[PDB]
Amino acid sequence: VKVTQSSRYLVKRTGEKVFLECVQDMDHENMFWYRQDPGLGLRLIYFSYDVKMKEKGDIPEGYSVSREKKERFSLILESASTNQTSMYLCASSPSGYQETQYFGPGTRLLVLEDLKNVFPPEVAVFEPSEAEISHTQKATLVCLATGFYPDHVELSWWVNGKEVHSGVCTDPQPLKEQPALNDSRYALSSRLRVSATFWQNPRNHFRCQVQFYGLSENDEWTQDRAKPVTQIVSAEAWGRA
Amino acid sequence: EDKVVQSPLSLVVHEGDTVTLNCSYEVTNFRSLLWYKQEKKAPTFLFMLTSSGIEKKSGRLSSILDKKELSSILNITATQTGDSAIYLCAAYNTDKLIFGTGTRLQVFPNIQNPDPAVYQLRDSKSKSVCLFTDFDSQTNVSQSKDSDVYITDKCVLDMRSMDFKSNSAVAWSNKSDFACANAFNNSIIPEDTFFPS
Repeated sequence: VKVTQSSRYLVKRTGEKVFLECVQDMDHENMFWYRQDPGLGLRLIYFSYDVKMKEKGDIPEGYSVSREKKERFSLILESASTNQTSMYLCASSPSGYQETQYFGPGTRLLVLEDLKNVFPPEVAVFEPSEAEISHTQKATLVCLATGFYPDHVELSWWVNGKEVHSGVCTDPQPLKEQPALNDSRYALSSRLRVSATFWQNPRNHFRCQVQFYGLSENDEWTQDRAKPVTQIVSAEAWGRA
Repeated sequence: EDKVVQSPLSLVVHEGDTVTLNCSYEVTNFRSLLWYKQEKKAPTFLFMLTSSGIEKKSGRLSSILDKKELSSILNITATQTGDSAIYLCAAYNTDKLIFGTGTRLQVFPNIQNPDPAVYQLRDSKSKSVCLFTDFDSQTNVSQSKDSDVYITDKCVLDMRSMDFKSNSAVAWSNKSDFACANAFNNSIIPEDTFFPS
């Protein structure tokens, strides 16, 4: 609603030229590119006080920018390095209020030597216990997304064809399925809790959807298994009396 | 333009508590102080303060600057679970934002009538998972001791129309030895936890 960016998640190969785009719908003159890393917080890469203007921030090295239009601030990684794996955040501010920066949603970039470990999730829905229903007059469904890599997913619940947010909790952090491994795959759970009476109506349809961010059309793939492209994986259940 | 210091480092409270967050700054050419809420990754702008002793108030959130003391306070009354976030202070020095390292705030629901239970849930298609739920917010869920058993941290869900919040954690495994009876054994759970047959 304020500032917008490239895809929320991106996976790229070491050495590749990477483009991140920030687009704002606020008519602001100032735009800023930051990265955000654990322990270090926000560090300013580059900023632009107007169209066709730019100035290096604190950590410009390895990055380029262009400000061709007022609404757009492009960040370029000429040759992606693994230490450029980060959360990239763009912000904008109106002239005269340079410091009140409004941030976009960000783009999480992972840079890897190759993409051979990229795997989409399997998704399964687990239905409410009859014991929970009689004890509490509530009903909790659980969605499990398993076996995916990298940890670039968005899970949503859809009830009767419409996304729901009330009664939902999704793990803020994934589990590593093999915590001793550097390239362990991930698992994620979510819960959706509804009233027993709602669950007991079998017309009600419940779908857990996981948007996986993986390879694009242009990425190369020479393995036996299906190319792990960006895709939605889902599982579903109906209420039961 | 050197430093911004936030306090406390982290805070865990129950819903309904008032919390106070502090920021002090040592910067040359100080112009203004900003507060951001970062729930996850992307900071949300809250307040910009330039004049001393002028409160900014956004509902339950409020802030004020004291330039003589080189400090600012962010106050949050009647906290809600949705207030849980890292709160960031930044100073503007006429050139850039100088960020503090943040205060982590966690707000837990105040579970008045806990009903701790471990339920077994079956697949819509054809493994199974265990759901530990309705425990009070002081209960701690331990990670798994076996690498073939997966256990999530606790998670708060809000059934908004019911004014009802509840904690739960999920455990699963495909191991033969695994059962809801023993799923959360590495955790300390209430002695009266309900375990259906």
